[PDB]
Amino acid sequence: SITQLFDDLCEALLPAANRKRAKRSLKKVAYNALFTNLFQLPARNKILMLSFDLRVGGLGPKADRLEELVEELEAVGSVLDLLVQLAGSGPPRDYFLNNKHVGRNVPYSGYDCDDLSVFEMDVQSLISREECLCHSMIQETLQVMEAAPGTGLPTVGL
Amino acid sequence: LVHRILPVAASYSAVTRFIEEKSSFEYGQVNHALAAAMRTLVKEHLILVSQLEQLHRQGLLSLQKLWFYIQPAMRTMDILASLATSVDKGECLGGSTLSLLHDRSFSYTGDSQAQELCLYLTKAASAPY
Amino acid sequence: NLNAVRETMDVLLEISRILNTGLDMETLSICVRLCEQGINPEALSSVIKELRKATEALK
Amino acid sequence: AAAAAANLNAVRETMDVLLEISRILNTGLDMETLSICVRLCEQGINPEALSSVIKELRKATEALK
Amino acid sequence: KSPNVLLQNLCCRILGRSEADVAQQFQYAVRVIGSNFAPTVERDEFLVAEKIKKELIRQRREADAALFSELHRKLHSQGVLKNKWSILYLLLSLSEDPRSYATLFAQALPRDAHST
Amino acid sequence: IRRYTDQRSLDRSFGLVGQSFCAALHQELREYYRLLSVLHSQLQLT
Repeated sequence: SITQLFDDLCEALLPAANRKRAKRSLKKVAYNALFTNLFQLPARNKILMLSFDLRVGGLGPKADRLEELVEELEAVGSVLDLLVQLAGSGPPRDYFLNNKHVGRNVPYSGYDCDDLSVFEMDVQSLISREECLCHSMIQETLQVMEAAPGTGLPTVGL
Repeated sequence: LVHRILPVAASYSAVTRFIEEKSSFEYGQVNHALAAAMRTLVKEHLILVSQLEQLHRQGLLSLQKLWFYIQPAMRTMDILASLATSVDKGECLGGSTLSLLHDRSFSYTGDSQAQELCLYLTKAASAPY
Repeated sequence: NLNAVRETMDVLLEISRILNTGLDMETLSICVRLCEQGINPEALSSVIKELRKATEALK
Repeated sequence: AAAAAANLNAVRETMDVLLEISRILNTGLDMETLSICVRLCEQGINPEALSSVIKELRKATEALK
Repeated sequence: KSPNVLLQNLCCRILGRSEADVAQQFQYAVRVIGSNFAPTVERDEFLVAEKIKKELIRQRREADAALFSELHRKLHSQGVLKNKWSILYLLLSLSEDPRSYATLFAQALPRDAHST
Repeated sequence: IRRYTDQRSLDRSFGLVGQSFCAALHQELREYYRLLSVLHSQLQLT
C-alpha cells in the first residue's frame, strides 16, 4: 500500500539526474517530519471560493473554465480537497479581443476603456519582459566573471 | 460646441412657460392635467443637472462629457417644445387639444422613446374628459 | 478495473494542472492513492509542504 | 476600554437608522440578512449585482417550499 | 475573512438550507458577484434620497418622507459607512409595496463615456 | 452621416419608415460622441 509507494516518493526527491545510504537518511527525516500533523456539497465550494478570487484578480476565462470543469468532476473525492489546499504551491496570446469582423449578429456598442486599453497591456507585459530578460542574462554572467581575484569555481579548492 | 449644446435650453424655457400659462382656468381642466403631467418631466431635468453638478464638484465633468450626456434628454425636450408651440399656434383648448394629442400620439413611433412620453400625457389629460 | 484506474489517473492530472499545484505526475500518483485511504487531505497538503522543505534544507 | 464602547454605541445608532429605513419601505430583508448586506456594501460592490441574487434566493426558498 | 464565504452567510439566512447543503446556488453567486464587484457606475447619494422619497410618495405618505431626511442627516452625523450610496440603493431595489415605463426616468450613468 | 440627418430631422413631411431609419441614425451619432468622450478622458498623447 501507501507506505511502499512512499519509498518511491523518497527515491524521487533524491537526485537521480551512491544513492542507497543517503536514502536511508532522507527516509528518517521524511518519517520524522510526517507524523507531526497526523498526530494532532461543501467540497466543490472550496474550489468556488478560489474561482471568486480569480475573477476579482483579472483573468476572466480562467475562472469561467474552472467553473466549467467543476461540473464535470461531479458527473477520489478526497483528492480534489487536497488540490484546493495545494493551489498556490505551484511554479512561480489571442488574435481576438476587439474584432467584430466575424459573426452574423454582433451587438452595437461603443468604447468602454476596459477591453482595448487592456489589450495593448497584454502585449506590453511581453515587451517589458523581453528586455528585462536582456538585463537578467548579462548580469548573471558578469557576476561570475568579475568579482575580485581568488573568486570563481571551487575547482581551485581541490 | 456651446452652440451645439444650447437647443435643450431653448427647449426648456418654452416648456416651463407652457406649464405656467396653461394650468389656469382660462384653459380648462384638460390643460390643467396636461401641464401637470408635463411638470413631472421638468422635475426629472432638474434631477439630472444635479447629478451632473455632483460630477463637476469632484473634478470629473468636461464639455465633451456634458455634450454626450444631454443628447438623450434633448429629444424628449424637443417633443415638449414642439407640442407647446403647436397648441399655442392654433389656440387649441378643450377637446381640440385632445384631438391634437391623438394626432401627435400616432405621429411618434420611430424609436418609441418619444411614444411613451406623449402616451403618458394623453393618459393624464383624458381623465377630466 | 485496471482499465478504469488508468483513465482516472489521466483525468485527475487535468484538474491538478488547472489548479496549478506543485505536484508532478509521480507524486500525483502517490498522493491520489494516499488521499483515497481516508487520512484527512487538509493535513496531507501540510505534510507534503513540510517534506519538501526538509529535503531542501539538506541541499 | 470606555471610548471603544462609545464606538460600539455609535454603530448601534447607525444600525437602528438602517433598521428604520428597512421597515418604512417594507422590504423583504430581515435584520439578520441586513447585517450581511452592510458588510458587503462596506467593501464597495455593485448593488445592482446583489439584488438579482436576492431576487433568486427568495424564489429558491419557494423551490424549498 | 473573505467576501465569498460572506455570500454563503447570506445564503444561510435567506434559504432554510445551510451553506454546506447547496452548491448549485453558490456557483451562480460566484458567477454574478465576481467581475461586477467594485462599483462600475456613477455614484450619487442624492438621487437615492429623492427616489426613496419618490417611493414613499407611491405609498401615499408625505410625513415619513421628511422624517427620512432626518435619518439621512443622522446617517452622515455618525459617518461610519463607506458607500452610503450602495446600501440605500440596495434597500431601495429590494423594496416591496405594502399596497410601466421607467427607463426614460433618471438613473445612474454607466461610465462608458469615461475611462475607468 | 450627420449631413443627411441634418435635413431629414427638419423634414416632417417624409416617410415614417424613413423617420425610423433616421431614428436608428440618432443612436449612431450619440455613440460616436460616446467614443469621443472616452477619448477625451484619456487626453491627460501619442
